[PDB]
Amino acid sequence: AKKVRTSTTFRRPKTLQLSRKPKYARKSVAHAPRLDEYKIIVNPINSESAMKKIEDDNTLVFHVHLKANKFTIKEAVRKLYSVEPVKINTLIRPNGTKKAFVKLSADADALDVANRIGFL
Amino acid sequence: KKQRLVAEAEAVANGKSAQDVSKKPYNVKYGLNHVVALIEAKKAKLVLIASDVDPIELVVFLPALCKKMGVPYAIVKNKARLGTVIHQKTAAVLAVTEVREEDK
Amino acid sequence: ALKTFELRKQSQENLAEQLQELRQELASLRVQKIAGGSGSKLSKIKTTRKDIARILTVINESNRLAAREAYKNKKYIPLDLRQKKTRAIRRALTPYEQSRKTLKQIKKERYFPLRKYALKA
Amino acid sequence: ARVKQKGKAGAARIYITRNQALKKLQLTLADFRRICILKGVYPREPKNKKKANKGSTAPVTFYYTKDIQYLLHEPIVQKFREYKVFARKLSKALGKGELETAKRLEARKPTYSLDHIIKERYPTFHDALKDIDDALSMLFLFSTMPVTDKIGAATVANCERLCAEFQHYVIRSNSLRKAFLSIKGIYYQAEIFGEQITWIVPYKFAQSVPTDVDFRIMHTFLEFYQALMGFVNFKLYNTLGLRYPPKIDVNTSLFSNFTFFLSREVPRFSLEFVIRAFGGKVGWDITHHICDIYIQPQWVYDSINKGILERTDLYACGATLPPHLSPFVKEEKEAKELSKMMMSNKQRKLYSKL
RNA sequence: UUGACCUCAAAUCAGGUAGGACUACGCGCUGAACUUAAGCAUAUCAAUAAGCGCAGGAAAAGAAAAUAACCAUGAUUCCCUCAGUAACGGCGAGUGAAGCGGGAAAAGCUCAAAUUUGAAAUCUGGCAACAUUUCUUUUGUUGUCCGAGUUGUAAUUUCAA
RNA sequence: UUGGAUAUGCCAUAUAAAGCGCUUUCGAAGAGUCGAGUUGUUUGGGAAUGCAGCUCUAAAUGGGUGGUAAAUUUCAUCUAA
RNA sequence: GGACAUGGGUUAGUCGAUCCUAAGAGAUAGGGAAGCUCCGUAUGAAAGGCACGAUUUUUCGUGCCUAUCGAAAGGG
RNA sequence: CAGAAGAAUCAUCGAAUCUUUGAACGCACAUUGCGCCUUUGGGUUCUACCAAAGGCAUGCCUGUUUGAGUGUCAU
Repeated sequence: AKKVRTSTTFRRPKTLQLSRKPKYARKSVAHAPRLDEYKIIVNPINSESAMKKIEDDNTLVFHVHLKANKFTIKEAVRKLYSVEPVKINTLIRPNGTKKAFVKLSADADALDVANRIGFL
Repeated sequence: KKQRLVAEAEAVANGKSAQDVSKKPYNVKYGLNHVVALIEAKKAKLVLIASDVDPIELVVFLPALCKKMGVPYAIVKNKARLGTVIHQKTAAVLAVTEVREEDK
Repeated sequence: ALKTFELRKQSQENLAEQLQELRQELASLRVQKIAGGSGSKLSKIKTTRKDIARILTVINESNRLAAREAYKNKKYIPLDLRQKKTRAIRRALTPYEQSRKTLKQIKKERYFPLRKYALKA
Repeated sequence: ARVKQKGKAGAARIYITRNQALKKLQLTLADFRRICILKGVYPREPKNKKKANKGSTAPVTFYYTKDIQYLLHEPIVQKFREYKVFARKLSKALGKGELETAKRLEARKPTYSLDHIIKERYPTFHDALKDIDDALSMLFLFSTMPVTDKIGAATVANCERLCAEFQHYVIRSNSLRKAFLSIKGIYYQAEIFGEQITWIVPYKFAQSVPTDVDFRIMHTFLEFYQALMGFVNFKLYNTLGLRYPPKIDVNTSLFSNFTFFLSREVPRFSLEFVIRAFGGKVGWDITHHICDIYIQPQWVYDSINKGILERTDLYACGATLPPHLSPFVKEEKEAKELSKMMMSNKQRKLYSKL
């Protein structure tokens, strides 16, 4: 039974590609989550503009990690202070540190939360 | 071979005649150097040469060597058939030097 | 101060709560430092930092020893658990296979070794 | 972010077609069906098949990508590859005339255990009991058909052992509840651990192979079922503390004071089960002489469904037969015409069927 | 038609290995000119600098296809001597070894070419057992499968035999 | 921590292996390599010292070398690829 | 006082970058080169896919057809 | 200086950590740019979104597996 070629091209046949089944794991111990909430949130900001945002905009201002994004900041704030943010804005300061504006919901009082943190 | 060695080892452990419990092996001879030496020693009775030894110099002299030494020789099809006789993938040449009386 | 020996004789989960409590304490201390704190608080910052380091050391050593126990008497083990002397040392011939010899040399050394001799005056 | 491209999430992400699942698992169609028999993996249609086919409309069977991802880490797939290697080694030995190594290979033929598959498929033994009726029906069906090239004799022996051990378990525990006679066969209804089990046992006759069904479908089903019953019967015998496997060759007192005798014209294979299923005494080639006082076989069965012995005159040899009943069988104008503008809310489909 | 074999591919297949840096000293490749010759082209500088490749704690060399012409020596390396000599050179400027002899140190050997042929006696890997450790980090042993290998792996031989 | 001895303990199938001695004997010894010409480049090597490119290509007491090229005949020495 | 000192200050689904390709760079296949590296960009490459099937001798069959980088003034 | 209380800006050093990179290894890179694989987890939110961990370079070697060939045959 001679196989009929209808393409005038020979294209490399598909062969089984086994998945990796190592005899040993290259790393003995998996690293811990390198960016957890205690590393994500560095410090709050208590400058006069930071206070103004707290007392009017219902917004908390934090010094945060460079590798922290908006999603991780929201999860860190939710897990560290039990208040869910409605909005997060971030900027890299001219000194190289990241600063996050965290707008809380109407359900939460930014003044109260600042008081529990202790920097107010 | 392992079974025979185990059986004869038990025979030695039981202290019987290990040298006479076994019989002379009757089998085809293989291996290029071994077969060539047998042909030169006139011990080979029949020689079978693979038709497609990829480096042809390995067997190209064998028909002339067998003709000079008066050894009957044949070029048989394919290296693998000679291999499967000797339980290998390949055999360049096979040699028959001794057989049994019924196969004479 | 947290001392490593009673840190070592506890469980991994218990040390997990201690580590998380210490991290929260460090966060509170840093908030105190930026809101105005005394030298006592600022000294506790370094003490808490070292206690966190000691705990993390204990977790890692417990994890590594557990990996060593699991991979004990295994032909292939993780690279970080293997030896690390130098790259060349790992690539050199082992003393077993440096000392391998042919039967020709074994016979020569067996029958004609270097003899202990001496000369009279 | 930039514009996301369509067909990248949602139904088009959680659903996968059969052919892409084949390529995802690197399996043939037969092997993919095999693990789908062994595991619990069945097609699941999306509510929007067109959207889950990335806009295409061609008819497609869909599986959850989660199910196919789970099948990636199944050890049985590696066992399939191991057997394929084994088959070629055996074929190579036969082609080279290496009979001794072929025997060695057959001795070392790789087989796989279904213990993990059973545990994952039925996490609770109650669930295993619930999904046992299909296994019983298949085992009892194959226990009567003749052994042919497709069906293995050792497999038939295992079905015989499993069926015999289950039947004897029902006999000891008096778990049988109902027995119905249909043209298809005999439907037995038993109760264990609250769960009801119904299975059909055909008559012992000289049948023939239909030559239309695929026995490889049934081979995987039989192998899965044989493993299931082996574990289930093993648990049951340990639970009541008796040896497994047993060495036996084969209203608790309804038939206690009856020494029934069996003649060579009646289905002894079923009659022995049903009578001893209620503790009756059975002898085979005397109060009653069964032959088709002289009573008919339906008299016994109507008796057990009613819980009391029936009337002989109704079922005397050659008398009339009442219809065999299956115990399994158990303002208007304005109200009908009020279909205001509701479209999909109009549910007169129920009124048109029910 | 199934198979065997050969050749050639694929895999995030199992396990390994290579690069880069360093480069004082080692082995090579590549490779000038200024300079000198009172000019300058052969020559000299120089088989150098720059460039490039590859090593080690040393490297390289090494158990004579070596000298000698003796009453003969006896692997290699280095030192002293040979010796600014034999010799090469517009025989100009210049360049330029070796044998011996004395010393430092010394150490010898391995394959290919042989039919084990009354027996592939050989070896990697998988698995499982033990053992061992500069070391839970190291290094093996035994068994059992799969393979490698007769287009030749062990044993035996190396010319001094 | 290491070293070489020492005391014994155990495991070790010499059914093996080895040196030595005489053979009326036999003795396999590495090829686009040696060598030659030629062209470069090197050397103190001068009728080419080594290396390289090209052309031609051995042999079997054969092949190297004995620092003036050639043919020839001896003698030493050594035994490359 | 753009100087000196101390603090503070830049918040984006929609504005740009990111995405695309341009001239052009630049791997891979290969071939050069004592080499450093050079050339080469679908080429003398086996350069990847998609669909159907009661499961096929429970050892898969039957069909169908080009990287990347490079624009804060281009495209969007 | 403040500051606390097996101390110490001590010595040693065999256990660890070792960010982004770099031969630098998923692709890039005057873009914290752009991807893919596996597992796990998260929550007023659960076919969505997110997070975490572990992976994805090239050449070559041994082996394994899957193959291709009007390559050599057997059958």
